[PDB]
Amino acid sequence: PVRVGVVGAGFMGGVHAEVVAAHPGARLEAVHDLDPAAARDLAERFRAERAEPSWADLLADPAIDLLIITTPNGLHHRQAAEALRAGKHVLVEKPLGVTPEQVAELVELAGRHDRVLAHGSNFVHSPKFVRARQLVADTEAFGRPHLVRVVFRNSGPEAAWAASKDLAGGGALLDLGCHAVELCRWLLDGADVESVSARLQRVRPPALEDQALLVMEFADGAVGQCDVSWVTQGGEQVTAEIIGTKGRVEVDLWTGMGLRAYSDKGYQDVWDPEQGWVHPEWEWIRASGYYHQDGTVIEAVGQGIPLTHGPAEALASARVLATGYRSHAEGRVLRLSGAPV
Amino acid sequence: PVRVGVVGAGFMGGVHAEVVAAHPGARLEAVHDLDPAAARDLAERFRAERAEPSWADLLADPAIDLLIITTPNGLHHRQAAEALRAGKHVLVEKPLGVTPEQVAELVELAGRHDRVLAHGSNFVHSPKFVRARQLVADTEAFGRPHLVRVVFRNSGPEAAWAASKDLAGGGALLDLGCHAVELCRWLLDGADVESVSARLQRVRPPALEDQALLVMEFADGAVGQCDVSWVTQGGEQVTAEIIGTKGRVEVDLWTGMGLRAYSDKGYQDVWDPEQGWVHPEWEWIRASGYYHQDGTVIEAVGQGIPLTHGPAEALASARVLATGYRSHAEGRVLRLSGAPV
Amino acid sequence: PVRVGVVGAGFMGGVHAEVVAAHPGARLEAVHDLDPAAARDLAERFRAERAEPSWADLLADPAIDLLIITTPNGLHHRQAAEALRAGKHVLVEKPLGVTPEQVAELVELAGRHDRVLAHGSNFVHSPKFVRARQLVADTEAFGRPHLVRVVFRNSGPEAAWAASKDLAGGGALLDLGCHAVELCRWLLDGADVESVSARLQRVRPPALEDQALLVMEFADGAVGQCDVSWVTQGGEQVTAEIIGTKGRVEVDLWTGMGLRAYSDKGYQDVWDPEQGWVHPEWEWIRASGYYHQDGTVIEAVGQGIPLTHGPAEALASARVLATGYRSHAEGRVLRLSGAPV
Amino acid sequence: PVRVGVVGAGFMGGVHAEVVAAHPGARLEAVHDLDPAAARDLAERFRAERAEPSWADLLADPAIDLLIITTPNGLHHRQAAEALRAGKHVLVEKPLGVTPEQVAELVELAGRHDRVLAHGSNFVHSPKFVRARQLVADTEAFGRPHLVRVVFRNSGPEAAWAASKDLAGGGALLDLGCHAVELCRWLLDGADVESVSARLQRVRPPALEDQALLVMEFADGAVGQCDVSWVTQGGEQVTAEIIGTKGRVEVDLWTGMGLRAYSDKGYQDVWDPEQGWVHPEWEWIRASGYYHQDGTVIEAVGQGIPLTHGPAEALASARVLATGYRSHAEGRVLRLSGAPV
Ligand SMILES: NC(=O)c1ccc[n+]([C@@H]2O[C@H](COP(=O)([O-])OP(=O)(O)OC[C@H]3O[C@@H](n4cnc5c(N)ncnc54)[C@H](O)[C@@H]3O)[C@@H](O)[C@H]2O)c1
Ligand SMILES: NC(=O)c1ccc[n+]([C@@H]2O[C@H](COP(=O)([O-])OP(=O)(O)OC[C@H]3O[C@@H](n4cnc5c(N)ncnc54)[C@H](O)[C@@H]3O)[C@@H](O)[C@H]2O)c1
Ligand SMILES: NC(=O)c1ccc[n+]([C@@H]2O[C@H](COP(=O)([O-])OP(=O)(O)OC[C@H]3O[C@@H](n4cnc5c(N)ncnc54)[C@H](O)[C@@H]3O)[C@@H](O)[C@H]2O)c1
Ligand SMILES: NC(=O)c1ccc[n+]([C@@H]2O[C@H](COP(=O)([O-])OP(=O)(O)OC[C@H]3O[C@@H](n4cnc5c(N)ncnc54)[C@H](O)[C@@H]3O)[C@@H](O)[C@H]2O)c1
Repeated sequence: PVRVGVVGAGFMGGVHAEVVAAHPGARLEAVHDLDPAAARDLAERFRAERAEPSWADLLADPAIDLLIITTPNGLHHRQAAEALRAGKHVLVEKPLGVTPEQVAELVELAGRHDRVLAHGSNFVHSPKFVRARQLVADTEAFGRPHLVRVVFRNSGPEAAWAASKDLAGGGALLDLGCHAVELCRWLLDGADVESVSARLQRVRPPALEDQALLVMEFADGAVGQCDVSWVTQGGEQVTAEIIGTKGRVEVDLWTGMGLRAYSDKGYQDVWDPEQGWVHPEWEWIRASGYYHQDGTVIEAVGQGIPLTHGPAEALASARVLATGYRSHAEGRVLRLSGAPV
Repeated sequence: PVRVGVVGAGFMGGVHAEVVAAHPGARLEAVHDLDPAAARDLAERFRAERAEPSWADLLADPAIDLLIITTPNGLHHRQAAEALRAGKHVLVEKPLGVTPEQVAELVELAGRHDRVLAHGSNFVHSPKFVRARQLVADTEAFGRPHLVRVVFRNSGPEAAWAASKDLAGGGALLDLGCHAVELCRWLLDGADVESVSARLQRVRPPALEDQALLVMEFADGAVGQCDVSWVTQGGEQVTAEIIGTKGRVEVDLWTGMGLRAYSDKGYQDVWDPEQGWVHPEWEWIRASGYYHQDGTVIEAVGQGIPLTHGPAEALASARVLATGYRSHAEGRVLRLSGAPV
Repeated sequence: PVRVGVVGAGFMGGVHAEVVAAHPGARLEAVHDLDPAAARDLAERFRAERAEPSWADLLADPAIDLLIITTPNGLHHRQAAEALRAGKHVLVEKPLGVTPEQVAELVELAGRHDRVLAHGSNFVHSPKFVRARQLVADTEAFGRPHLVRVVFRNSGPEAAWAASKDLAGGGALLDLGCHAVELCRWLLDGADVESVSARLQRVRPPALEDQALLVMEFADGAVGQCDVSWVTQGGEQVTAEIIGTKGRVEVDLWTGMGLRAYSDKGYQDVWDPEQGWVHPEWEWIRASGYYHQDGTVIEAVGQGIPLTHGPAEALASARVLATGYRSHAEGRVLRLSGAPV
Repeated sequence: PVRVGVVGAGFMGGVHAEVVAAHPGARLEAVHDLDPAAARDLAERFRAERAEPSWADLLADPAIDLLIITTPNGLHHRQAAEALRAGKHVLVEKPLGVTPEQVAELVELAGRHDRVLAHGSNFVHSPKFVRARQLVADTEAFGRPHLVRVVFRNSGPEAAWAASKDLAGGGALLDLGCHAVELCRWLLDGADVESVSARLQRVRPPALEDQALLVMEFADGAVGQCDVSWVTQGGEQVTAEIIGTKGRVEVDLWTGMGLRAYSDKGYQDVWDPEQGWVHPEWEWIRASGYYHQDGTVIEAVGQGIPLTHGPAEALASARVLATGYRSHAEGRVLRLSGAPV
């Protein structure tokens, strides 16, 4: 039985807490957060063994097998490192690291300590995305993939820390792009990136990029687009399309639920938009990959099953983003080495 | 651990076998089928303890706690009765009975033997339908429901037995209407039916009805429509709409998955239509309510938790259908007693 | 050049005025309305020769070739009769008459005076509905039609007169049903109605029906449904579906425009809902059949071309509704003669 | 009455012939084509005054006021020049020119001869796109536009000439991009482009690009994407999305018609895909902008009304594409001058 501690009790701490609570092969042992009231809140919502106000004490506890790190991005590196060094397995919310060396160093460290290190690329475990990838891999029907596009848009992060280079490590390209990139590669069966191009925008007044377009050229000839935004109203969008020589497939997470509803007021449990026509959500957490992701990690820690999607894939997406940032600066298409095509 | 035997190893035996095999609180003990090779095959797909070629022996086994009956409708009454008399809990695939007296007799019987009797109204446990119901019950946003419509259409049953009055008990009105009716009433919080009206059609040449419309007048003033068909091409449809004084809720099961795909050929894993634009499916079993339904039954047997949706609800739908059949024959709107409004 | 006068300057007077103004083969000569300020308004918006405050004077004018009657339903009979007797051709907004004898009498009268009498069954001239009918008539692809359903729903008429039996002649069944029925028959190439069944509802507090379901059985075996409502929020709905032995076709007028838009505020020229996700409209008038309808009438008056869709079709739909009203009262399925099937 | 000659009697000659034949303010005088049987055939479909086998004779005819040039792109420059020099007004199908100097030279020329020169940017006159633009220009609802994306994809041109650099002038970027670019700029009220970035692909084996992405940075801060493909199956796509600080607008031409249909066979009048679920089309020519475009040109020639959208706009799009081609070659983001940002 896999004994889990959740580091950081904000939005994603809550998502992971729910999943763990529900997983028969695991137990929610601890909730930690710099703000101890937020940790208590959550230990209670999900019947965690305790709320741990102390980081040192959390790491020292020999009962905890696995930590899930859902703190701001700037902190991932330091805490994942500390947690591995304390002998705990770690799942870190994306971005696993704010730079490729940070990621490389964590992967290296996990090995030293013979630990499972996983990252929060949930959409790659989303049952509907998994299905989508099967269909593109159906060569008779689909042919050779030549285009993949992933769109991730919302009205921006609300936590202050996401506004700071020091705390967030990056703007919308890192927050959302990391996922879009990870998905583009995964959808094409781990395609090798040969070049990267990107432009960034600051749409909102004063600074981190709110909107970005990143484009990858892959070995097989295909091209991948990542279009992400902090600055799009009317509801979170997560979509993808893959186009081949013979087929197409299209995936829609938040408006592909099969539910529409209308009211003047707003419906009790329907985030946003509240009013008029909305697309209520059902099993959002499952649909998004979290149950499956966490289950994989739990099965990995519990019975040394290898991860289907490992932190090497985080290193690749980090290199892509780093190269994307540099491409924007220089106004050029670059190879992963930083060199101008 | 709830020890389960699956009676009838066709299509739905397989669906239920899967769900049981995955449920940590249950074990798939036996698979029975008049055709023993079909039972062997399924015991193997899903690692059942054994294939039981004998019905008497199955009933006599004190190891089996619960039977799931997935045989043709004509056989439900007799086998559920026999199984209850042998002291086994029973989940019967809908229609629970081919007439209201058949249903009544089974409910009575289960009480006599202090047994859990459940029926296969899966859509009522479908997470997206559950969500839909919450929204209609949100009186501030939705207001008073005045119209509910459920549509169930396909290109007709593939098994020969579905062509026979003795084996099927009925045509499309019983095969599909049962579900549509059950949903209408459940979506309106168990609304009482005061009248019923129906017309049936025989679209295909020679006989059981292959298309039907049934309309219910409810106590609170609302009207429910059930539109079902065996004779609709281009893919199974299951949709629902609820309309209130203030709101609307629309639900779409088979084309509310958020996946579209196109090929000339057809995609290896995609039932039908095969070619051109299709709407592939993800977790169809979960989406349809089966994991949740069966979980409720397993929790009901395992720790005497009352069923959220019991066989009383099957008696009501049976009365509605019986009344529907009679209404068509007489050309009139009827009360549940058979009397002409 | 066809010289036109528009009787009644409310909503539909405005629609017809626009169409006429734009038609190269016609001229907008006069606008009449009991309220002369409303007539002046409209003569001005669309550059009509004059506003005519007097009905007697309007009828007497030898310049006017054609009147378009867009007054409340109770008045159609009397004014169409007066206008025909004055030698003017007439297009009457639906319902052409509030009863079948009223319709029969007008058709008879038009003949006496050798006049073109047309009615406002615009959707039957809607280019997208026309296309839909071609596809159903494509026997190789579609097969034999066995089901047709037309849905017409909105949040109800806003003019007071629509609340009065004397002024409106009927509730939602007559206001909306007339169209739905007309469309069902037309979509199936003028199918003969063998029976009719209907239930009506009063959803809003005190009285005319706000919501109705009417069902037709046709000669060829097909069944038609008309589902109409004054009591549906979130935006006017006009949809249709036809299902055959081999095909299906689905038609969507107001959310089949290919435009979505989102705002908090509301967008200047986007009726309703105003706020959140909306489906703006483009060329609504054309899309709805009015340009084509009126053009047919103009071509009929201008160069004695026969009408593609005549006022005989209004007599049939009147008989259907009359029989629908009676069916509801008696609780039975009826033949067009009033006789109980 | 504006007397028109249609140069080139292929697909688009036919589209334009139809529109002209229907326009009360114009007459279809002549059809010319190097292939005189193709010209005869079209003169007949649409009741043209004559088929003109000779180009010199066509230009010399003082009866012809306006030529519509629907020949392959390579020929536009030479024939528009010759036609202007002969004193004829000209509408040239896009691309107006195969390079900016070609376009510039034509604009210059038309001024010299006091002639109306228009180009075939039809989507810019598409009523549904016009509507879309109003909505984005609704600053209260929409805010400041920061992203515009136009997608144009199909399975590639069917005429042989489109395979040749000399005859086509270019691949998919010029054939489709021209329209996508033109739309991006028009949707943002004629926005000034400050930089351009592009990658091209050759998906099909041996050469002209069959897929492209082009990205524009505009003066006001906004970013435009043009995604075009010759190598996308399952049906022509033409879509657009505009995103602002407060709103979004989405437009869909070919699957925003509100018609769906299904058959096994294929429906007699439904291009492609033929089989399974399709999206039949209604008034495709109107919906695409051609009636309105040609009407503007006819009103411009007939009564010297300035064009709402002139050939200056074609020079801008040409500069963008030229810059796009160069950007791909150099691997860099460029200014319109060719200089590296
Ligand atoms: N998978 C996804 O789709 C997704 C979605 C949103 C966010 N995220 C990622 O998840 C992580 C957390 O995001 P979130 O939106 O829940 O943020 P949040 O602001 O809602 O939660 C963060 C919490 O951590 C706390 N915290 C701050 N410093 C800390 C410290 N030193 N030790 C412990 N706790 C500390 C804060 O008080 C806050 O309660 C981020 O890395 C982000 O990139 C992922
Ligand atoms: N709720 C739903 O979603 C849903 C969907 C489909 C079917 N069903 C229901 O499930 C039931 C079975 O449907 P199916 O599609 O699986 O039929 P099927 O043809 O696939 O399977 C029937 C099986 O039962 C076996 N069988 C027949 N008579 C038997 C007997 N007397 N004893 C033991 N085994 C016997 C057959 O050999 C066959 O293997 C039906 O009652 C149907 O109404 C429900
Ligand atoms: N085709 C459609 O889809 C559609 C839609 C709405 C209404 N209609 C029909 O069109 C007709 C008019 O509907 P509307 O919504 O414009 O109503 P409206 O109330 O907007 O307009 C009616 C106008 O006629 C005037 N009027 C009243 N008595 C009159 C008289 N004796 N002489 C002249 N004018 C008089 C009123 O002052 C008002 O200005 C109705 O018959 C209705 O059934 C059709
Ligand atoms: N705006 C749009 O929506 C759109 C759509 C499709 C095509 N187009 C454009 O329209 C133009 C024609 O396209 P199409 O698809 O009709 O090509 P097509 O193959 O259908 O027609 C070309 C015709 O021109 C004739 N022709 C060739 N050379 C000629 C010459 N030198 N003089 C006279 N006639 C000649 C050919 O015999 C043929 O009949 C192209 O420039 C293309 O870019 C525009």
